Formats: sequence, C-alpha cells, structure tokens
Amino acid sequence: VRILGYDPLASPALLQVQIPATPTSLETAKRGRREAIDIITGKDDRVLVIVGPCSIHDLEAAQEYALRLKKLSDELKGDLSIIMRAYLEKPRTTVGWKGLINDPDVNNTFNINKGLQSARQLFVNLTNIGLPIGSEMLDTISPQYLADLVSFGAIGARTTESQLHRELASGLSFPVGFKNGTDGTLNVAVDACQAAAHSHHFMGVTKHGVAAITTTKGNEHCFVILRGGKKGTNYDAKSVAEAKAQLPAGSNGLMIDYSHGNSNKDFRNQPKVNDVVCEQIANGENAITGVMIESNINEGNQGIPAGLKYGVSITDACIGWETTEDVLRKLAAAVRQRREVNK
Amino acid sequence: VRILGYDPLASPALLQVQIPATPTSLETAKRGRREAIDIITGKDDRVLVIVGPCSIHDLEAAQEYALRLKKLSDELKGDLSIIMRAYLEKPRTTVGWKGLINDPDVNNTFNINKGLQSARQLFVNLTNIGLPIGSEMLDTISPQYLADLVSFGAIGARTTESQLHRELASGLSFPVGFKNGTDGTLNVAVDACQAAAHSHHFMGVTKHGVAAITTTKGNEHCFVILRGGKKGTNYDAKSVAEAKAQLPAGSNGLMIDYSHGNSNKDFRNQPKVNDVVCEQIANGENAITGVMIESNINEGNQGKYGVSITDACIGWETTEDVLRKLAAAVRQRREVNK
Ligand SMILES: [Co+2]
Ligand SMILES: [Co+2]
Repeated sequence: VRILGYDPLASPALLQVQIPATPTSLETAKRGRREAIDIITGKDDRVLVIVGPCSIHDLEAAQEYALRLKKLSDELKGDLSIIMRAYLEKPRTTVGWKGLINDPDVNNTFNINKGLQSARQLFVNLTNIGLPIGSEMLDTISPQYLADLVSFGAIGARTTESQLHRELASGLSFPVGFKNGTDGTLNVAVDACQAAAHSHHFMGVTKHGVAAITTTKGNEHCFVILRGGKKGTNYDAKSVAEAKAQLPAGSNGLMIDYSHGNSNKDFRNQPKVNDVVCEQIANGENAITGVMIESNINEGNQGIPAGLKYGVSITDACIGWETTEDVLRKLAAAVRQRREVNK
Repeated sequence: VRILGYDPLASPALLQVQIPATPTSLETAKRGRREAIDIITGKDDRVLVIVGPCSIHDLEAAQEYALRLKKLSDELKGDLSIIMRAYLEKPRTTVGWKGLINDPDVNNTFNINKGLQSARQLFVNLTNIGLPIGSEMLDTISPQYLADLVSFGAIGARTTESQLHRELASGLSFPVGFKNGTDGTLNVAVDACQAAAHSHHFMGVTKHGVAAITTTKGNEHCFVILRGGKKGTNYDAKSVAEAKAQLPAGSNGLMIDYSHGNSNKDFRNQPKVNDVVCEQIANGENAITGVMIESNINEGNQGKYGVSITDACIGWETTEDVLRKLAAAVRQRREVNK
C-alpha cells in the first residue's frame, strides 16, 4: 500500500561487464588502498587527504577537477597521499537531491539505472588517470556496483550509529572513515570502528542482484573522522587530545574533516582549520594521519533551477581550486616539518 | 577480501507460503493499524500503548506474555489501544546479540533462515490470538518477510537520522515512530517524520528476493517518540512543551517511551515516568497520544524463564498497575476535555 511500484534494475555483475574497469583503474584503486592503510596504521608519515567536491553531478567537470588534482598529487606525493572525493550519495537533513545515482538528471526523474551507469563510468574515468577515489557508503546495495573502484569509504555523521552501516563497513575491502555524530561527539565513531572490526552476518544483495546471507570478516582499517557538530568544532589540539584519550588499544590514526561541522557554516573557514591542523602536525602531532576537504573547481555552491554554473557545487559550499592548491601545499609543508620533529 | 561467503536465503514470498498468516492474524494486524492511526492523528482519545519485552528470545514465553496482555487489553480497551512489543532486531552499542532473526539459537551460529522462520511463526502465533504487535524496523530487508503481520514499526534512536531508514519508513504500510536521537534532542526525529512523509526512490529487495527500484508513496503516519538521552530525560511537562513547540503543522501526536533514556539506567523508573505522564494526560495534555513500555513476565534482566536477555523490564504485575493507572488518566483527560 505505500509501495507505488518496483522498476527493474541491472545486477551488479551485469553493470560490471557493461562498464569494465581498465587495468589502470584497478591498479589505481588497489594502490590508493595500500597507501591509505599504511598511513592510518602508522607505517608511512605522509598525510592521507580526501579532497574534492561535496558531490559529483557533472562527469566532465569532475574529470577536469580530477586532472588538476592528479597533477598536484604528482607534485606533492612525497608528503601527501591524495584520494579524490567522488561522492555519489548525499544524506539529507529532510529531503533534497540525493546524488548522481539516485537522480543523475537532477530533475526528479530518478533514473537509478542511468545513475549507476553514470556513477560507474565516472569511477572508471577518474581511476583511469591514476587518481584514487572515495565516496560516502550511504546505500548498502550500491557498493556491489562500484567497490572494485573505490579506495576509501566514509560512513556519514548521520549513519555512524547505524548497525546496518557498521555491518556494511565490516565487509568492505578498503579503509572506512566513520564521521563523529552530528551532535559533535566522538563516542559513536569509536563504537562504530569497534563494531565494524568484528565479523557480521546479515542479509545483503549479491553481485547477481539477489538477497543472501552475507558473512563478513571484520574491517581493521576503520578510523574516526572529526567533523565537528552541535557541541562545537573539534579540529584543535585540545579536541584532538580528548579524542586520542578515548581511542582503544589497536586504534588507527584520526582524520580531520575541515568542512561540515568544523567550518561553522562557512567554506571560507576550511583554510583556517588547515592552519590549526598544520600547526599541530608541524609541531609533532602523530595521531592526525588524515584530513578531508570539500574542494571544487570554483568556490561556493548554487541552487538547482542544466541552467547550472560550471564547476560549482549543488550541495555544500566548497573552497575553489586555487584556494585548494594553497591549502594542500601548506599541509605538505607541515608534513615535512613533522618529519624534522620526529628525528 | 572481506566477504567470508554467501549462504542461501529463503525468499520473502516462500516464507509467507511456508508460514501462512491466518485470517485472524491478518485482521488483527489491520485493526492494530487502524487503531494506532486514529489515535496519533487525533481522531480517538484513547492512548496508544506499545508494551512488552525489550526483545523476544523465547517463543513460548512470549506467547504466555501475549495471552496475559490480550486479557489486560480486553479489560482496558475503552481507554487504551495496546500493541505488543515483539522486537526481533536489536541495535547494539558495539557488538552483542542482534535478536531472534540474526541468531535464534543465541549462541553465535547465526542461522538467519531459522531466525526468519521463528520470527514469522512468532508473529503469526501472537497476532492469531487477536493481539497486534510492533517491532523496530532495523534491517531494511526483514520487513519483506513480516510486514503483513505488523501494526507498528519503530525507527530506533541510533537510526532515526539514517536516510535509508527514512526511505524504508516512507514505504511501510503502518504507523512508524521515530525515536529522538541518543543525545536526547528531537530535531532529528522531527526531520525524519518530514522525510518519511515524502515519496522516495531507492534500491530495495522485493518479495522474490531480488533487488529492484522501489518507489514509495510517503508515510503520513510517522510520529516522534521521546526516549531521553545524553541531554537528559524528556517525559516531563517542560520537555513535552518544548517538543510541541518544535512540531510542524500537520504533526501527529507524541509518544513517550518510559524506558531507555527515560529510565536513567533503571527499569524501576518506568512506573515513575508513568506517574509523570499520567499527571499530564489527566490534566488535559492532548499532544501525548502514545506511550512505550518495556515489560516482561518477570522483571529485571540477565546475561531464567520470562526474563529479558537485553534491557531490564518491569514485570507482569507492575505492568497491570501501570496500565490501569494510565487508563484512569485517559478517563480523566476525557472529563477535562468536556
Ligand atoms: Co558536504
Ligand atoms: Co530496550
């Protein structure tokens, strides 16, 4: 009675054959995962950086943003391990555009088959230039379509407490960042990381598009992402120390989100969070092993009226490209100074 | 590299044929929905009560509890519409027993096919005696197995913020209560009711067990459940006034959970919460239209028959006293409203 209808869906295995990953795409995803692992588990002293748009609505602009980011990654690879944000799924406050899978046409036609094709084509195009990607793992079905492409998964502030997303994370073959909750408190992420580290058994969709009982192995590469919230921002040295005091033995290093609840409603604050983070890093802070940045070709955002401006987010406001380059070069400087401190 | 394997799963349609609902089961589930709807939308001045075990681990014990509750429910029906907590799925802080469906043998062997069979035979056995049942809709696939037997579903405090659960709610055939968040504020529940009231498009599993694109109609029978949290309890008149101030036009009445956050880690606080909620109702508070109670045959919990293996519950005799007091308050609110 509250189901209007059911529309047929291509299976993951079918889409995978229709839109094959190239050798370079696969190698790139596996390398992004290796690097990310070595960073969050303390083998490598670079910083892991998840940077790029709040969301992708335009494959072409995303390809342009990706070329510029790959060129900067090649320059800064001694110091930073860069993964593009290629976020396909957007959790809303109430209602609103959910991303490129859900409504690729951004006009309320909900052509999900075309979204999945667009998403997977997008993921092959990005990783095919040797730039690893990451996305929020919001949907528990869509990762079957995409995950051979993905080097980093986030669980959002609004789904960190959810048992289903913890279950999902325990069966993903790549590192997973759990956001702290929207109230700004870290306990729920730390609990999520503990839960996701265990084996889970749950009903899930397989590559053939049918439900089966899944057993996961447990994901030892989950870590906490600090992204502020109601109680205040949490990127400063005191908030970090407070976070370090509640991590259990076995913990991975922390990531700091410059945007969202750490930006205080203003994308112009991302560079000021960077200054504070860099000062911690440059001074010896080893527990901060990653950062996340909402960056686009151009700054700010816009409403949805294809009468959209090029390279401008239609979800959260982003810093523009030239500011991103400043931010990243500053962070790379900071990473270098930390090595001096560590000797 | 992180999937240990897949085991075959009976489809929803198959289990519905193997464990068919009786005509009484079906009619009972329908009636429970009608009654819950009339109360939360203000058409009926009785209070809707979701009461029973924190979780079901024992079918026979649950039946015995259900027979007692059905008899109390007959006594008090002029004043309360009662739905049994038949909770199959338990969200954990980190890890631990997830309920009857996930691990019916409660010993880490996870026979989900037997858990779904036990769950469905349970839901049939309870509704077949004319008692409606409610459960937390934690798993988004599960409901395909059991929906047709359910009169109330809960989205729990740890999932009210989750877009997948708002989507799920938006396509459920029955009223849904969203708990406030574990920090104790209700904004996220208010946001969820707004979200679930809209039509959604999303990948879902159908009755023949394959993934398809679902379009829902949107669920206008969603309401907030007050269940306390880190910021404090929220069952008192100030909390209720603050809650009513937050509600949009077109809102349904509020439900107050006596337990979880509102019990401050002590199941013996449920009867005190009851007295506070009773005072408000008796004195004319018309926005409180629901309550939720964790109740079992015997009180407490454990890590022993008729005793919860999850959260601590009040026992059957206390349960009687609580609901008869609630019924009286409903009567007094009627007088106030004349
Ligand atoms: Co954003
Ligand atoms: Co409970």
